[PDB]
Amino acid sequence: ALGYVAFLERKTQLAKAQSLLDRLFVLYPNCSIPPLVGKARLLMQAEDWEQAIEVTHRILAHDKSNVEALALEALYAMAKDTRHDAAPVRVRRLLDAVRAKEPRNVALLHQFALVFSRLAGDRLDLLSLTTQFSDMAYALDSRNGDVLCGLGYQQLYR
Repeated sequence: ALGYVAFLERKTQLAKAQSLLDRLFVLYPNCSIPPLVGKARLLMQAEDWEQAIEVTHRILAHDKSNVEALALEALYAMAKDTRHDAAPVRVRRLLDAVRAKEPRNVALLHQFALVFSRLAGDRLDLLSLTTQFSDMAYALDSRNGDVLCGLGYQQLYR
């Protein structure tokens, strides 16, 4: 159904797309992550970010230790919430989870390093944390020159 979800999300037939989502995590709450993040995916695609973080908190209820839940929350601290300044501690919570969740992935983590730092900006408390994101990207590989590029982009913002 996710292919049909992707089919309807591309077509922006979100009335039938979201109905497919709502009959996905209700019928399949055991899987939880694919449809509920998928609803949280669609909600911010329909720009319903205030709903998406509430879904994320519901996802956090099922499992707080999900990086995708902690990324969505840290995304909402950057997307819509005008209550930032606690965010460096909030993204640190996400920063701890990414330390243990992917100690194998070079390609995803390099993009994860440059993306989530570019969310933050010139906030040095964020910049101190988000550079450590590029540290693990540097930890797994450095011969791929994009790794020092994203870290250098942080050093560009440093």
